[PDB]
Amino acid sequence: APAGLEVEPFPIQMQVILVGTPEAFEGLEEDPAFSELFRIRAEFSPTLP
Amino acid sequence: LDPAQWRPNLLTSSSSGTPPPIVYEPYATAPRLFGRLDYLVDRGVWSTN
Repeated sequence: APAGLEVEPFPIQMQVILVGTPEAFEGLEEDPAFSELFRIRAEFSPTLP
Repeated sequence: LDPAQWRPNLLTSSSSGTPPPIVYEPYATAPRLFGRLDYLVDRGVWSTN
């Protein structure tokens, strides 16, 4: 494309509920920005009583 | 004489001075820091001004 569009920043009103297998987050928790953004770890117990 | 090639290109304007221009640029890539030089296509010919 010769010339794009300068899209302005947008305040985000959504909330992101990621879903992932724990080793998929083992490679994604290295960022301190991940800890700052996603603060609620909803972890599913692999075994029920 | 090309009208596009001789025109002062507005970059910004200061209706202010309190506060001073505070430009937080977290995505400091070269196009986002120094600006873009977009082109116009004239029959497959790249042109700029």
